[PDB]
Amino acid sequence: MDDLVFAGNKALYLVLILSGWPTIVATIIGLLVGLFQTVTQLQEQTLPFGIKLLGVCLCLFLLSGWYGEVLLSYGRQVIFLALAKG
Amino acid sequence: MDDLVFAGNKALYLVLILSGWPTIVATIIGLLVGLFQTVTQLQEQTLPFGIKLLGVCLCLFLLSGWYGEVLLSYGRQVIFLALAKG
Amino acid sequence: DKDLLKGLDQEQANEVIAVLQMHNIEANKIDSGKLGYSITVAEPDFTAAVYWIKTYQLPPRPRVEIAQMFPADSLVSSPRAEKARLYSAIEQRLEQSLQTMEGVLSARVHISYDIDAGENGRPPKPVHLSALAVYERGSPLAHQISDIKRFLKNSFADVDYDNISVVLSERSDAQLQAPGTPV
Amino acid sequence: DKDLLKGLDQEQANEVIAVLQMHNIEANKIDSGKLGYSITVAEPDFTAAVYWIKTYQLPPRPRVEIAQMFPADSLVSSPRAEKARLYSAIEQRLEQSLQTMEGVLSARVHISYDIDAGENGRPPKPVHLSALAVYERGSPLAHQISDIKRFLKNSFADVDYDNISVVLSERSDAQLQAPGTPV
Amino acid sequence: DKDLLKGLDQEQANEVIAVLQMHNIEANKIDSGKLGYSITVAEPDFTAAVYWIKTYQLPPRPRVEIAQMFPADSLVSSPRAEKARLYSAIEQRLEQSLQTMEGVLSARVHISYDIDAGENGRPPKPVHLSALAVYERGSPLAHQISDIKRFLKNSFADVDYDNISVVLSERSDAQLQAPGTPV
Amino acid sequence: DKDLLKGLDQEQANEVIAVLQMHNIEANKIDSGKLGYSITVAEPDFTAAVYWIKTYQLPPRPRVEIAQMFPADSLVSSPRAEKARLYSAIEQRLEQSLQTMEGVLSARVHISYDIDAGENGRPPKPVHLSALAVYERGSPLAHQISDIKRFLKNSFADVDYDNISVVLSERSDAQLQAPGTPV
Ligand SMILES: CCCCCCCCCCCC[N+](C)(C)[O-]
Ligand SMILES: CCCCCCCCCCCC[N+](C)(C)[O-]
Ligand SMILES: CCCCCCCCCCCC[N+](C)(C)[O-]
Ligand SMILES: CCCCCCCCCCCC[N+](C)(C)[O-]
Ligand SMILES: CCCCCCCCCCCC[N+](C)(C)[O-]
Repeated sequence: MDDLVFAGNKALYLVLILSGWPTIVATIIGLLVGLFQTVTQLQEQTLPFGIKLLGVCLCLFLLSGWYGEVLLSYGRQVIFLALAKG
Repeated sequence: MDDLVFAGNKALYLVLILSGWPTIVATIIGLLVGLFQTVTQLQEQTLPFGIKLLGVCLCLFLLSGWYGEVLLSYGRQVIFLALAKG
Repeated sequence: DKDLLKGLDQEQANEVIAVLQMHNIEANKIDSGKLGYSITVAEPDFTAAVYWIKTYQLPPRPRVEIAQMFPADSLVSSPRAEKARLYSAIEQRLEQSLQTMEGVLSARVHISYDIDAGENGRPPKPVHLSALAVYERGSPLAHQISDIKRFLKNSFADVDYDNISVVLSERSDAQLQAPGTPV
Repeated sequence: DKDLLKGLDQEQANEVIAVLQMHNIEANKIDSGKLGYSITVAEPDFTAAVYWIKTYQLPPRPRVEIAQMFPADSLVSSPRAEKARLYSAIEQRLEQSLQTMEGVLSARVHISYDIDAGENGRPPKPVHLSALAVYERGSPLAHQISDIKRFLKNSFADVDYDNISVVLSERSDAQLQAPGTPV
Repeated sequence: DKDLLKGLDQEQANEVIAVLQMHNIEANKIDSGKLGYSITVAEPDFTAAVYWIKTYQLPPRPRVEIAQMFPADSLVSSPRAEKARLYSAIEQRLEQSLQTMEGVLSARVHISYDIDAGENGRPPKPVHLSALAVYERGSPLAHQISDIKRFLKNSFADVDYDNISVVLSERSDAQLQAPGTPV
Repeated sequence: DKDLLKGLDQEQANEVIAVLQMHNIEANKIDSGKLGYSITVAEPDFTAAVYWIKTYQLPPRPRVEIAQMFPADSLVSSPRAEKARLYSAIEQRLEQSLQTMEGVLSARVHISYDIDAGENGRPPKPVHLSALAVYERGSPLAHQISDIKRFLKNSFADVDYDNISVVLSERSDAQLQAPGTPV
């Protein structure tokens, strides 16, 4: 059922790319702040969380318009397929 | 009777088979990343999540087909066992 | 001397030798150990030997049994695989029993594998059996088919005389005299 | 001498030599060990050897069996793959049994693979069989088809004499005399 | 001497040689080992050689088999892929059986691949078969089509004589005499 | 001498030589190894050779086959890609089969790719076929269209003689005499 196959595969691909960007940013920031604590040999729990929050908020301010474009496109498309037979 | 026991056993057997591969790869990725973080001392904790999300989604793409063939064959079998008595 | 074959097994070599001797071709078997056996013949007989190796498709392939396809080294095996191993073991045990009957030299047995559609919800189907056997010379084959059928009928839970096929044959002439050496 | 072929195996070499000898072409087989066998002929016969090699499409491809398409070392086996290996092993075991009958030299057997549908939803369909075989000279082929049909019918759960095709042929004339050497 | 082709394999080389010799062109084969075979001709014959190489589109391509597109040595295989490899093995095994009939030199077989629809939720179409074969000179082709049709019909669960196409041809004249050397 | 082309493949160079020779232009092929082949002509023939290179758009582009668009080794495939690889293989196999018919020199086949729509929930359309072929001189083309139609009809589940187009042509005059060298 090429229609069910398409809609089902695209749902998962969209989950993977919508979620990837915030987690990539968070991971890279995490690594750099973890390193800096080693070369400084200076340690605390809170600095990485503090920076990660800002990094993710900026990520959302920037990309969020595109999240809307992608979701609207998919939303229309699935309805048209569901009611396509008539 | 034995049909009941057989069908109930098979249900657990199928759960085991289908769920087994994702949980294996999520284990192996967890061990490798945990070791790597001791081999080079880095105290990140989202990196496992970031990698294992991609790992699990990839094998869901790969096995998407066999999943549907197994469940169809099972459903037909149990509908026969339920209704075809004479 | 010309080389026909190399690296043969012992049971391949003795079969090749037997088939060449039957046609009056003197052959020689040589052992190289880890390299196996080699077969050699004289030049005047080389042409004939080649043509017979072609005609009989020698050396023989190893003997096939269904249990080889379901090695039982699995993690787990389906009902389909278990039922196959079972039937393949019963076939071998019956061939070995028949070889003990009076004057039988060899036999082959086949059973209908109901496994083809085991475990699709449908009930099983009645069994069928086929046998081949070789007898010593001067045996009343007609009177001996009855015994075999009788013996096979009660080895399985539901078998009809109509469903048992039996084919018998006599041994060929004995090869006792040695072949002549080329002049 | 001119090189026709190199790196052959033992079966390929013997099949080539057989077909060349039949047409009066004297050929030579040489062994290079790890490099395999080589075939050489004289110049006056080179042209003919080339033409016959082309016409018979030598050296032969290796023999094909369905089980080769479904290695058991796979991560997963479906029912379709299991039933494929089952039938691929029954066909081979029947061919090996027919070679034992009186006066047969070789045979081939084919079975209808119903596995190309899952045997699901739709009920299964009856089996069909085909056989080919080769006989010693002076065999009453017409009278021998019956035995084969009888033997095959009971080897499966549901087979009708109407659904069994059998084709027989006699062995060709023997090639016993050696070819003449070019002047 | 002028170089026509380099780095050919053994089968390509012997094909090219056969085609040129048929047209009275003397050619030579040279072996460079890991660099393959080379083909050379005299200048007076260069022009003709080039024209025939173009006309036949030599050297020949490797032979195509459907299973090459769906390799079995892959991590996962969709039902379509498995259902394809099965048919692509049955085709080859029928070709190899036809080659064993009396007087046949070579054959090709084709089957209708119903896999090009899944036919899920649908009734499966019937099978269609096509076959081509080459016979030895002096063969009664008309009387030999019947045997082939009979043999093929029972190879599959549902086939009608009307759905089987068979085309036969005879071997061309033999090329036995060597070509003349340029003066 | 003037350079026309450099870095050619073997099978491009041979085509270029063939086309220049046909119009009475003597050309030379030189091998530079890793740099490929080079082609040279005399100055008096330079103008003509450039005109023909333009007119025929030499050197030729390689053959295009649909499977090149849908590699077997991508991580994932939609059904459309698999189905396209399948037909892209059946085309090539039929071409290779037709080239074995009596007196055919080369051929081309095309199949209607229905794959460009699903035909889901819908009746899948019937297949259409086209073929081109080149024959040796003196062939009764009218009588030979029937054979090809008959053969292709049964290659697929549903084909009508009305849906098969066949176009045939004879070979051109043979180029046997060498071109003349400029005075
Ligand atoms: C995003 C997670 C949930 C996605 C659920 C998608 C369901 C697809 C159902 C069909 C799967 C089998 N298939 C692809 C052969 O149709
Ligand atoms: C920590 C907040 C998590 C919110 C998850 C959803 C993020 C995407 C949608 C909100 C986008 C808001 N924005 C950037 C338009 O202002
Ligand atoms: C504090 C987290 C709030 C998350 C939800 C915010 C509202 C949804 C985003 C609305 C704007 C969407 N956008 C950017 C495409 O216009
Ligand atoms: C967080 C994801 C949980 C997914 C659980 C369901 C797994 C099966 C998904 C349907 C089959 C695979 N596919 C790619 C078509 O989606
Ligand atoms: C959560 C179990 C795994 C996901 C698959 C669930 C079955 C979805 C329906 C399968 C339909 C198969 N199909 C497309 C061939 O019909």
